[PDB]
Amino acid sequence: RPNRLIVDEAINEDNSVVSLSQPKMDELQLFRGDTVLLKGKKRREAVCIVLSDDTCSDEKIRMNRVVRNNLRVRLGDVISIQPCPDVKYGKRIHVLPIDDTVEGITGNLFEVYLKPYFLEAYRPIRKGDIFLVRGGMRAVEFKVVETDPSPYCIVAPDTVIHCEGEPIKREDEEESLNEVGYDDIGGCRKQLAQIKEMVELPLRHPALFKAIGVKPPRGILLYGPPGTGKTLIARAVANETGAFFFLINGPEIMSKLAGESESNLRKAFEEAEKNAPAIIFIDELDAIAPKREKTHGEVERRIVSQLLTLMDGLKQRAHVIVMAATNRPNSIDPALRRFGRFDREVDIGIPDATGRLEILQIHTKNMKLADDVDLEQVANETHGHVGADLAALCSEAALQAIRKKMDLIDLEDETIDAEVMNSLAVTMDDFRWALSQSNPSALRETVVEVPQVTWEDIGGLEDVKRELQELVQYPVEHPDKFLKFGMTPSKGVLFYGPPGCGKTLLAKAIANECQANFISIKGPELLTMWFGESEANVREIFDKARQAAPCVLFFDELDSIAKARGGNIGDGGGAADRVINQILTEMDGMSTKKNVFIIGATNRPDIIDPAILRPGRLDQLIYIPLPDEKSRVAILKANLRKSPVAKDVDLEFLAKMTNGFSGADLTEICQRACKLAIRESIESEIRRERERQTNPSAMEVEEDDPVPEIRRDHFEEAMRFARRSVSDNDIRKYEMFAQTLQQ
Amino acid sequence: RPNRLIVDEAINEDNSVVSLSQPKMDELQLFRGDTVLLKGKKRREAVCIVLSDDTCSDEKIRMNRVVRNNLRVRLGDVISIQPCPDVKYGKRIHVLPIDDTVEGITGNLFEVYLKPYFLEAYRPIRKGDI
Ligand SMILES: Nc1ncnc2c1ncn2[C@@H]1O[C@H](COP(=O)(O)OP(=O)(O)O)[C@@H](O)[C@H]1O
Ligand SMILES: Nc1ncnc2c1ncn2[C@@H]1O[C@H](COP(=O)(O)OP(=O)(O)O)[C@@H](O)[C@H]1O
Repeated sequence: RPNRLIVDEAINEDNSVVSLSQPKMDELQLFRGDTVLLKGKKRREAVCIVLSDDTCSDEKIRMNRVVRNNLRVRLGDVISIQPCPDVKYGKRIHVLPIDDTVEGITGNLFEVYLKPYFLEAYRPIRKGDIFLVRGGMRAVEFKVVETDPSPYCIVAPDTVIHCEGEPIKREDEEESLNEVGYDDIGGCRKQLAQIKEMVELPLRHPALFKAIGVKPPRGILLYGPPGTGKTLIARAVANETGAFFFLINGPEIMSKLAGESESNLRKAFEEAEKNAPAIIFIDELDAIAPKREKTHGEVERRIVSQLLTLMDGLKQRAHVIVMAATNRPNSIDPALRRFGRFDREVDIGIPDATGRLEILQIHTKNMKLADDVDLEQVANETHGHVGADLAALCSEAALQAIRKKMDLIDLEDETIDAEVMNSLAVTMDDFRWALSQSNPSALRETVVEVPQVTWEDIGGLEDVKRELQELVQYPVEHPDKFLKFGMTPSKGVLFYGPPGCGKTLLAKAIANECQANFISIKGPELLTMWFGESEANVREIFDKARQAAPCVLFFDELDSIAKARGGNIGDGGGAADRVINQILTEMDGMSTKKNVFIIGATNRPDIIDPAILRPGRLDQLIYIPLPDEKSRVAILKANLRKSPVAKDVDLEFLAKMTNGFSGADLTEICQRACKLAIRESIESEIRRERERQTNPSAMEVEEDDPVPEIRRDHFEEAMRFARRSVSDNDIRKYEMFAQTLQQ
Repeated sequence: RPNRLIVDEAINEDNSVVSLSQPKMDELQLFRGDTVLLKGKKRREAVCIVLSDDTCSDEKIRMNRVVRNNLRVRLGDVISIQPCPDVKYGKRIHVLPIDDTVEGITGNLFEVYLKPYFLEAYRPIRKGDI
């Protein structure tokens, strides 16, 4: 490609001149005084006059700073140059000065600057061009916004110009089409990777894709909670690849006037057809295309059918990609899912802890933070937040810093503007306040994320860990052996044992080891979904588990069904069987292709419905015994991290003494010890408090407060309240059931 | 300039009271009951009587609504305060009610309103105020 050209410094200072080398000049067949089109980054064009220069190298183009600013490039970049012999002479232009160039001028710009520069100049101009004018003592900056014809015109003696108007701002707010590259997205690595994978080819290289003869995608759905940054993803992709991003808003299209709404939508599609590889973004799709039964009037049906027709009318045409955003996948009319229409579904989920840290790191860029910010805990204590909430949090933190500072009787002379932000910072207290006065918007949304509990957190249980890593790790890492040998891997494991032995810890540990998502369905929700809603909820939870593979779906307190079934009511039995039967039907519909692992946990195995325990469904049964000896020491050490452990004492004898104790009792003892220590510390502090009030000026020197003396005596007093969580007969029942299992 | 102060909401609802902190009185040698001269925006002017109050901050001045509208300033702005000891007892006063406040009274306003309000008050006034 003999069009790519690296940039270089220019010799002459004229605005509309670039120096070209003779070999390229003859190669490209250019002549003196001609006009060419210069294309740079961020979709910027430029018109110039080609000039010859032997000094400039072939690979380098000599060009000045004004054109570099106009094209938004820098030294060492690449700019393509194309001949432009079809330039049309202009007839009228509009020129306006920038805001920060006419301070205290108060004169007519037509004769002082415009007339000397534009006489016999023949300088072509284009929209968006920023150029500098040198005159008496100030460098006047001018902006050309209107021309005829547009955007190509040439200054001629028989032309009329006008410079009457208010001094326009620098670039107003036109930062979106220059900003929001890939540097402005955090915590969306996989989704962004998929979008880049499946969109780069149809937008970057259309000719090759046409030549191949393969159908491109024609629709992509981005569904997620509001404020997670979907339109920002679309804007970033369109602005990066290079296209004609053309946004359509839902509500504005809806209520235009009576029956003329579809005319605007058709005009939008027609405009996008004519104007090169472009991306059409439809926002709030559910607002215009809800479910068919939901619609009551007739205009809505007309709008939906018009959208469907215009979608099916995209056969070949050009390289147009349609992207839509919606809140809930089932809220869209199911007719908008056939092949040819929206078919590819991408899920933008709530950010996780690392995602929250990345978002916070991105946003806190203009602010000059103090040397006390440790955003790790600030991120990890904000579960249930989206991007917009974090942006609002940063804004409120800055405003609260202003509040704690104030313009102290500072007369607002506009002089105190730059030292406002360049004197201040942020401290923990501001962010803690903002967190306190915050309104999370996620709350009740199922969280999909890799848990952080490792094998070290649990203690002992070597055989059970071995069995789980056997049943989970091998089929995913060495599937070739299973395929060649011809076996079906197991699909479910059921944990049964006395309560509080650490089943969910083990499930989260294996989820962390496998590096797969985790979804927890607790007992209360399962019991709730009896009364009505016995089909939907199960449907979307299984669908979400499937689509985000790999994952380890967890069902806790599975016996609660028949536990609530038995009693003085006997009315949830139909609800019980319907819930269990949707569970069973969805479980049998699984396919081995997706690595979806089901784990159920219960503490009363004698009551579970026997239909579950069949091949294909949950089959393997693993028994979790009570911790013993080394397990007790391991769990005591695991609970013994804290910040204030001091040097402390041995833990062996504590494990030796307790016999018939589960994890709940040990955690209870650990909490009791810390409670006693804190009570002692606070009463000592209060003693110091009223002894200072008794004796003023007694402790003018800042004597050290009592240390974290977590003493043996405090532990021995606290754990004195030792409770036996589990009875004894339950162990016999469990062991009898286990012996019944073995034959 | 340690003379100006920022206006603030007050608690005393009398028309001729202001609330200053004791350090302000210590700095400006301000007693209790003296006559102070208040300058504000639009070149408006009024006089008042200084009263002690510890609730307000040192940089903050508390003042009621009638004086605030007299000075043509809103809360959050700045005013200039100084001692004004050259005031002496007046001789004659000419007062006239506003049109859209006396619709349907038709009585001796002197015995009804002015006599109790001006009684044993020693309220300083300046021409043009309301
Ligand atoms: N990396 C990011 N992830 C999610 N949201 C972000 C990110 N960076 C910025 N945002 C926020 O997203 C907002 C724009 O997204 P928005 O228009 O709310 O999407 P939608 O309209 O789909 O909710 C911006 O105001 C910005 O504060
Ligand atoms: N390996 C272990 N052995 C015993 N107890 C543990 C172990 N690991 C963690 N624990 C403690 O036991 C508790 C387990 O509670 P949980 O597993 O939620 O109850 P359940 O066992 O009924 O699901 C946790 O609070 C944890 O601190």
